[PDB]
Amino acid sequence: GNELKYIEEVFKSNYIAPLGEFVNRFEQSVKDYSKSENALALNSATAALHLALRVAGVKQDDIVLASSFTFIASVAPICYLKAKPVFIDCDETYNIDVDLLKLAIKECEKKPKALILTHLYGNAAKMDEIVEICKENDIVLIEDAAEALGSFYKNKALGTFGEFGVYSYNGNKIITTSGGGMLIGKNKEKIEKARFYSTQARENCLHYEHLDYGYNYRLSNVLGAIGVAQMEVLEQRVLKKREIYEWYKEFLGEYFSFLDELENSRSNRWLSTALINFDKNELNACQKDINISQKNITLHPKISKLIEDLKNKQIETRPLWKAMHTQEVFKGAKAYLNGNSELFFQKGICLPSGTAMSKDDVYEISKLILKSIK
Amino acid sequence: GNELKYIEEVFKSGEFVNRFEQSVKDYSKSENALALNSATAALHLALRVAGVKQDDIVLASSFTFIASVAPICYLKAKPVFIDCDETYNIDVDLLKLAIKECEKKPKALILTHLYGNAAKMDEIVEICKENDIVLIEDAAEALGSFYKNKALGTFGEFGVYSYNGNKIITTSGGGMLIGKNKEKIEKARFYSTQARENCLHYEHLDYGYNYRLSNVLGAIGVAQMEVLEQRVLKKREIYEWYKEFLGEYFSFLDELENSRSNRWLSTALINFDKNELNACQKDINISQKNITLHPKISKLIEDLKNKQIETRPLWKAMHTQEVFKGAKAYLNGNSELFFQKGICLPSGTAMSKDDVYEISKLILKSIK
Repeated sequence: GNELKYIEEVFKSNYIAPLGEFVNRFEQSVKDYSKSENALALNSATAALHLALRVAGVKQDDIVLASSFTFIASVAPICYLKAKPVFIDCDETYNIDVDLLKLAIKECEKKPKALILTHLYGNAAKMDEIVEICKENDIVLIEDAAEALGSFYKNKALGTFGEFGVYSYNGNKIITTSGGGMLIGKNKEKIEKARFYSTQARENCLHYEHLDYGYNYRLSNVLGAIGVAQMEVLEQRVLKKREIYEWYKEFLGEYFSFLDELENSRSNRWLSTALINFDKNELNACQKDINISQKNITLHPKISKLIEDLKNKQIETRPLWKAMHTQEVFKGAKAYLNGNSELFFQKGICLPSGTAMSKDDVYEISKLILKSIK
Repeated sequence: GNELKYIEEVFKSGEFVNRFEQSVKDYSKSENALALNSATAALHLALRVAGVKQDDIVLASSFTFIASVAPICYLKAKPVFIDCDETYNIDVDLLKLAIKECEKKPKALILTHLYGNAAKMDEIVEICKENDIVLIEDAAEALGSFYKNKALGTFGEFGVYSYNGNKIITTSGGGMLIGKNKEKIEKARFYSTQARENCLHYEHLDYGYNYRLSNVLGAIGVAQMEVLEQRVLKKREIYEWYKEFLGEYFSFLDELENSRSNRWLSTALINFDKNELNACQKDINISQKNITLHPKISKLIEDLKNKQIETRPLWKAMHTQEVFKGAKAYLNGNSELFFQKGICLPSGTAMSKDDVYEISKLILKSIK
């Protein structure tokens, strides 16, 4: 990667070059790749979502639809604005279920202002249906594509379907090497309003004049440099991720279920995932609405053992996301369940997916996993 | 400058984020440090861990940068701005008056140490203690500044440091939250990473943010801390050179006795005398206010710009900003006076005595 090279350039030419050179190049690279006409490099994907919600007009007490089977970072922005989240279970793609979504919009006494749709693990959600549903209901679509950069739906890049899209670049570890998020959107004015907010809402004056208040969300040039370096190898990395996914499927497909991506869609498989002792006939066990209360979810015996054994072999595997509708933080919020995300947590396993891995690495891991489940 | 060296190490493989926090603790003597994305984020978390809730009152410096007070808005708390004294910081009497007149007890005070200058800490610390007001020091521009040999930022329950100026887009980024209570600081740390419970899976009792600094920027922060003292000393030299060459027509207000301003940015006042201080005492319901720069200041800025030399007006007080329309502010007329007669001068540490002299020459020619 050109990370070091680019960072050296930042330091060396800082004294003479145009402002935010690499931030500008980072945004352009994302536009070229996604085909979005607007891009804003920010501190994180959470910050991108926060600005999207705000420029979309979300206010305290407004209703915002969201995926239950996701990472809290995708929905916390709803709390920042003191809006109310309504969670929806997922389907066979790991994303928001069409049926449950329609049911929720219908039974909502107050019409939701927007929907934050997560493309979990890089998988595309059923976009044609969801896009239409949001259009027919005057709901702003905000795509949480934090882990879906490189994923496509019918030759269209995830993130370009809604009014706003958000990409992330450095995984979910508590501390990472780099950081940053990119907010993209259809409306130039709205994206530029967000740009305005990302730098403390300064009016164009000789001194500091403020008609509104903003934030400190603008990405730095050093991280923008890393972003350009990462975008340069994105495609190659996505192909490698899918190679890794296909190898796992090849070595474990007998005992684990690897749910297919939508036809005419290309999941970036940013993280390989699989389900043990699973059958599609287990999906949609129920269809009920609830008021959230905390609940633990018991891991399938083979999964907890799998995680433990591979751990003693120095291989890191993890359970899938724990649905928001089971989290204490969202106690009292409305949620629609079909039982799918809890089943996925129960039988799911998240596998090592670093692109530096060779087929042998993926093979040794697969052998250890097979040895553990039998 | 170890930036590249450290960054290179980062790539060859949060080591540096931890080191960055340690370096701040070693420098400031604080027992707790938390590396974040920005100073604004640091202030945000300080206010939250402090217990500030919607509609609570938070006292704050009027003569400051909005980044310092936006956090109050984030929590939907109500700001009460206070004018400054001769240090550029919150005036002691206006602070007491504001406290005496508050409908209810303010939860906290965000005290800015403007341009690195120390505020009257013995008095303010006492005032906050006696009134049970959480003191949060906005030392964004004051890292390296001291009050009676004690580092600014370590007097309040919470302190905040920034590292890369306010250019709309900077090379690096970062902020540091320090504090006296380990538990409060660790709660902030908990919040800075999406409020994750320490479990294999993701469990949440509360919601948090993505405010944690990256390892790359942490490495840069370490490099910056290692040369901070050398920088401060140079900033102070530069300040003295300006006073030496411009002292005749510009006033360079002294730092508090026994204190040490890091003079991160050299500022001066034209045609000014201590006698015009505290000229307009009153409190208002904030309304946007346009303040015309002193003729010579606006001209000075224009002339230097023609010479490719950047200078800027001083901060425009919050009590004159439209965004805070309606909010209360206790004034004495100082921050507005400083705005009309003030100038922020080039303060790069790479500047030699000759460079400052030449810049001073152009200035003297501008004001003739």
